[PDB]
Amino acid sequence: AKSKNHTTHNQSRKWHRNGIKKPRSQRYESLKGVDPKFLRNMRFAKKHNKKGLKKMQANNAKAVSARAEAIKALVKPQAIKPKMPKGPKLKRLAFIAHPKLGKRIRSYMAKGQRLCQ
Amino acid sequence: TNTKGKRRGTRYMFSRPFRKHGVVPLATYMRIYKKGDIVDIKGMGTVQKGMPHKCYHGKTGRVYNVTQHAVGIIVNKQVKGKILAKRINVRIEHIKHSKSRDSFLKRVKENDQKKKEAKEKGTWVQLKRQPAPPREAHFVRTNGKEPELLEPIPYEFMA
Amino acid sequence: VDIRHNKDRKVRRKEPKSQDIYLRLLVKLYRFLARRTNSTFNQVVLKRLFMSRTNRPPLSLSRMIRKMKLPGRENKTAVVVGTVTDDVRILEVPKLKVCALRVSSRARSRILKAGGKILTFDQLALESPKGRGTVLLSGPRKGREVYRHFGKAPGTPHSHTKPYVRSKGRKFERARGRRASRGYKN
Amino acid sequence: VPAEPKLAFVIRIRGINGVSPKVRKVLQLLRLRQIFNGTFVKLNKASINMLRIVEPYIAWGYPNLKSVNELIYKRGYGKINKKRIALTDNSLIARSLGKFGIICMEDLIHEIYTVGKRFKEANNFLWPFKLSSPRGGMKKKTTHFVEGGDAGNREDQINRLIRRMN
Amino acid sequence: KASGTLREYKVVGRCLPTPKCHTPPLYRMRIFAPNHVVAKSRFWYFVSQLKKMKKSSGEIVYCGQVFEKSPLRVKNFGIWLRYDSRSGTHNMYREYRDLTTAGAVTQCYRDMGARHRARAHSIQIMKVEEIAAGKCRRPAVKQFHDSKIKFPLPHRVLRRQHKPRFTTKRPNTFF
RNA sequence: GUCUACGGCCAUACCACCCUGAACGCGCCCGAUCUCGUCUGAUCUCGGAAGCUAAGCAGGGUCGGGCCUGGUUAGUACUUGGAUGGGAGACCGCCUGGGAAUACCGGGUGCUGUAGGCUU
RNA sequence: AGGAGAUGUCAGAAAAGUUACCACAGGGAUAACUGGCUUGUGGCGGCCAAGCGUUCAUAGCGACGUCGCUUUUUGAUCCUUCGAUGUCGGCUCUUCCUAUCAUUGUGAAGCAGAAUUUACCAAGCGUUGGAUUGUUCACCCACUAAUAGGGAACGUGAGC
RNA sequence: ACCUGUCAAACGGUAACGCAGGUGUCCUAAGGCGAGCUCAGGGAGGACAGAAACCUCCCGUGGAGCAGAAGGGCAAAAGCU
RNA sequence: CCGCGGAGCCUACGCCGCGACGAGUAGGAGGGCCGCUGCGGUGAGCCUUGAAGCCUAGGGCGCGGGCCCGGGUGGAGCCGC
RNA sequence: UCUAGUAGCUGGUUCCCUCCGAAGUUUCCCUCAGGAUAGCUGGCGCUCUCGCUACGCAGUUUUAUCCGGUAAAGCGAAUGAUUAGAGGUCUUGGGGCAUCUCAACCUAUUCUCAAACUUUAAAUGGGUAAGAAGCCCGGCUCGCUGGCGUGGAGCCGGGCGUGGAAUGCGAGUGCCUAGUGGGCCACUUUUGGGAAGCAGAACUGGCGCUGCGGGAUGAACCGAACGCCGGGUUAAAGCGCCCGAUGCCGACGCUCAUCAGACCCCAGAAAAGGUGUUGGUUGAUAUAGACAGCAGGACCUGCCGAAUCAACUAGCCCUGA
RNA sequence: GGCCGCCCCUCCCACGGCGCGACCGCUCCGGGGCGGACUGUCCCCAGUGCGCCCCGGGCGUCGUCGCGCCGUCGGGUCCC
Repeated sequence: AKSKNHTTHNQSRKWHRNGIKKPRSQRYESLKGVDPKFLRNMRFAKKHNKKGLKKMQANNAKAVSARAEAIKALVKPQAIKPKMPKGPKLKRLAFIAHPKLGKRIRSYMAKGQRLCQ
Repeated sequence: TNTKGKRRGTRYMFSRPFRKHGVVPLATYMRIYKKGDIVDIKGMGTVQKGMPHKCYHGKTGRVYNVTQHAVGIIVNKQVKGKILAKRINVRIEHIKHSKSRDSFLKRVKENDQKKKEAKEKGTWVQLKRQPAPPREAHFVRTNGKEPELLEPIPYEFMA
Repeated sequence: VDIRHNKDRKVRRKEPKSQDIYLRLLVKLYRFLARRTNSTFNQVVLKRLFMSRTNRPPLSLSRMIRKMKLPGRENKTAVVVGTVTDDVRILEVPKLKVCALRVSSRARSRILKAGGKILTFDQLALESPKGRGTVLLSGPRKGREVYRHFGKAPGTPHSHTKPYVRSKGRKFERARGRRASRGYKN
Repeated sequence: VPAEPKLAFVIRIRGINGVSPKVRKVLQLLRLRQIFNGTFVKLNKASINMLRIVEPYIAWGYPNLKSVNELIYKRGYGKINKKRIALTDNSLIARSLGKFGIICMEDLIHEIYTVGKRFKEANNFLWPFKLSSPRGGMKKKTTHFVEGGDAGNREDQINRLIRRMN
Repeated sequence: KASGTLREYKVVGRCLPTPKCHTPPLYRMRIFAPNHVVAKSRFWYFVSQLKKMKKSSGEIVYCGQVFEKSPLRVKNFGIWLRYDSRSGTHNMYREYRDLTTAGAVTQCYRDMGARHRARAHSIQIMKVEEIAAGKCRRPAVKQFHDSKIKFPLPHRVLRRQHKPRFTTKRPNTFF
């Protein structure tokens, strides 16, 4: 006859089995609900963006020329090949142990360890 | 079961604070809310129009629409194991700017300027926050004064 | 201990469900290429050879011409793991090098009459073992009728999804719930 | 007053039956998914408050140089391509950790012990240690250490426990 | 807490320096604990209920064991303690004879458990000092202040049972 | 050092009573033809400039009430987590963290924005 | 296309009863016995001591309060049993309990004797014949040492 | 089928033939706007006048009112005219 | 090249290596050289020198579903892929 | 014969192994032994991601920043409830008799309270943020807004990687979808009831779906979760014998019961008592002489000549039983 | 070849301690002369703080700057 009325037992366990997923975020969101008078203007603003394309291109070209001049005014430096460190023994031994920068020094050291030559 | 009334159990959450009733201060109407900024929702019982539902009191969201007297907010609400982004219209009196966002925007500013100062000075500066590190080693001087000897006090049955 | 096992087995195709021996020979060929070559093109082709027919939609001739006319795509081979169909709404066909599993007879005639070349995937391996100079195209995967019925339910406010309807007319699911004059319209 | 320690070793001392959801979550963030699993934890206010949540479930303390040596040498395994690989040669360490400057078992021990930069990478490389049952038994698994039990922060006594489980 | 054979620890601590107070006072207690880990926890238990100082706002400046100065000299110890019974809390003064201060305190914990079913968590020991023979008050301790102490060992129970476990001779307990 | 017009925060600004207020101002004040409104030119509206700081207003005062703020209460009350702790129970102790509120005792008693004056 | 006439069992069938002559599918998801938890109520005890007892709180009682025990009352609940645990009482017969009416041995008294009351060890032994009532219960008549109280599936229907 | 306070363990949600209550209406204004006022109560006075008629001054943070129950809100208000 | 030669492999639906893991009602899915009856192909299959069926303290295989062989009985059909 | 009539109801429902694995809850229903619905499950995938010869996420913390009116506390603070004295007095007050005491009112205090009270106010909670979808420059568009070169939004170029807390982890997404929709137990919180192995809730864990070691036995307790095995070691619990393991020359005490006691849930006891014994607290006496005892006067003395008396408290044991 | 092993030495750095000065900030238990308020001992009285103004003392976590002296299985591929 009589039965249980209500419970939220085991409900939180069911929810977390697949996770309480936060809503997905998109870079662009819906314009649904924002002021209709505001929508009407924004569409008119987008509609006429084609006008002034000539002014945009001329201004962008001038900036590109200016930044090209700035790049030319600067010179990219060129580094030198790393040399054998002197002081720290660990730094010197890491340089010798480097497969690329240590190849020549290792050959000289190995040629020195040769016995009965 | 209980009722589904809209203001059930809002006896204290929509009441005005003690000795703070009366006219709404006018700077609350002068706060300016743009599209994209984060606002705290806190219903005020003095104004009965545009009142947020009780489930949004204490919630924080961001402005997506601005009207003459109200603001549309995208607020996260948990519903039986799923979180959904609700859109609600709340009059200006029931919202205020959220100071957590203001603090972060300041930290971005001091970070960018510290990068510029570091590059111009040829130095390296720490920009990531770090959790409270373990206390460093230090000396504690006694100053020729012995530590005071503490001792548990006897029990006394008061009134 | 203290782990979950409901997602341990990944559900994906490791072989074609087909018994077509010719597809099985191309799978044998591109299984070798995906292993012994660092090309990610050979890996993508191998996956699509396993895939079902609904996941290999036909590619229209018009759409391939659209995608092969984009800048920098000249003198490249259009690769389709699927069928190349003819579009009668296109009247001029340029010269194209297309590799596909299947090409419809009219599409093959139009491509060959234009001066183009049709290749199979075994000739594509011999010509471009790495997949160099190719455009990997695909047909519209959600461009079939079942996807008009999927998603938010029709009787739910902002849903534009097609109901399952036996016949189309004024007397078939148009009154109550689709109209403010009959109950409601959400 | 010496600097309060920067390194902790945490051993799960409880099973997986009837664990509260918050304690369960913190334990898998510490990678203690099994009983008598151990790991090194960098000590700061973020981690310490995490260890307070799981206090009845763990026995932790401050390892010494011998403890970090025996753990890494005797039952130290690497997480190489999502596999539990025994550290038999220094090449395994160099291939996964050599970009940070760790190329041998000595570098990894120095990295864990004198915790500094790249402790996150060196410690996460180590698979959570699978320690045996403590030889000689325990006092009381269900009670804190300062009450004659097992749980909580035994600050320097953790090395006695490591000698018996490793 | 629990017990083994307790040691004495001198634990000195203080509050962390604050802009309000750059040099907070140092506080010292004598704590009897099985190990130094329990000693520091016991220090924070007392100093928090006395001086409003919590562990999170303070630090342990020092914690070392206090060795017995005359471990080969027999002494009398007075213990001032307070303990919680099943109904009420009480103040007690007790005497013990021992060679070390820590051993006398361990005797007191055993004796409180034996005579009053008091557990260690319910006991607070507030004073332990060495008492001259003339200032002792309990007859159990005073009877050993006798320069010609002399007693036999009447009825010695055979403790080496089970060593033969089956013997022809019945044991003699006179000696 | 101050005031006026418009304000922001809405008592550290309020309330009771006493003292002082230079110069501008703010007022009290004089009057009812016009504008306007009343039982009543009291209020409101309008036209003034003989007098006065008595009042409002400003500043100060009071072992002042209130208000604000800090000690104390108090690591007390309460409380997250723990135990094959205690107790017949009621309830209580301990471990691990957080941690209040009266009475009682001190300190303070508006800050300020825009524009325009006086202190010549 | 927009209003209105209504469904209150209010997401909205058009709807009176009886069955002891009854039927079916089921239910121990659910009542009417025992049993089990509980003991309010019933019953039986204890503590304090305001008074009663000529005098005197406690020989014997015991107000105002308060702590228990029992399951021979009645409730409360619905755990077991509805493809069935035969149901009130009496008759017959055995055993058990003691919270003892008598009898054996005692202690106390407001115990002079007689009679009586209070308490202890104690259930070995005994606790009847009848009028009225279906009765348990009750009541009366008459003997008696006394005519105590109860349990055992509210013992006991393939025993009546 | 609905609403108020509480239960309900300071987000939200939360049961019982739980507790305390209300509803199937009422309003051309008690809807809307503007202006001007301040309410309950109390003290002290004034012919008949008295514990309660009306007039006047003073105090009054709302202790009144806002139609329905309750909670919230409200003072040159949302109250009265 | 004074030797003229050098194991196995790879039913690719195959073979090999490394690491972690293994409870289960209701329920879902996969594999089955598990089993039954009939049909199309195939085994130059088996069988009166003994088919099916039945019995078995025999020899065995497979985690298991089951299966193969020995022996006895039987007398005309039966099985593998 | 229609007829194998219908049944939300009872009974049954046939081979093996492998992998994954629930629900008794929400809303609607002449709905309460049933359904539809969401949730929980499985299957099929698919889109991507990292690495060798990171697209992002989280039953966690930290750092910032909001939200709240429960525990507590308060009533010489509001609303209600409420005890007792004190100091003054207008008294449409009364009584005993020029009156005087009471009552009333006021003022300053005081005792005790609130789920449907509150100035104050936790712990544990809940929300948001912790960057490349960012930051900073230059330009263009607008019919919206407008003193304005205004404002707001949009769009087009350019520059800046110290990747802007800790820890851990590979993620995202579509279709189809069975069973379930009687629950029950425990710590803590909590409503009704004297209470219940009673009825009803919150949170978490568990039993149901689950065996294993221990609690003698037992759905739920304690420990721990399971492929077939060998070695080693533990948990909870134990080690007289049943029965593996104290056959330790174990340590200190307490306790004798003519109903002794003997281990979470848990399976039986209270108020009140004891000159049983053991501790402890407070007070007091005693060299002029203690307490006893031997007697007198009637509280004092002489004789013995060093500890004693009282009240209370709490352990085991005993009465209550 | 280098380092360590015992003796005058030698420089720098780090930590701790002890003094010496200089500079800075708070404070009065302070002194001296300039204006405001206070007291039922107010004309002959007695106090209270406030501005410039320089001397005296203290503290500053034991502030900053240096200078010395003492200690260290101290550090500088074990300084020269």
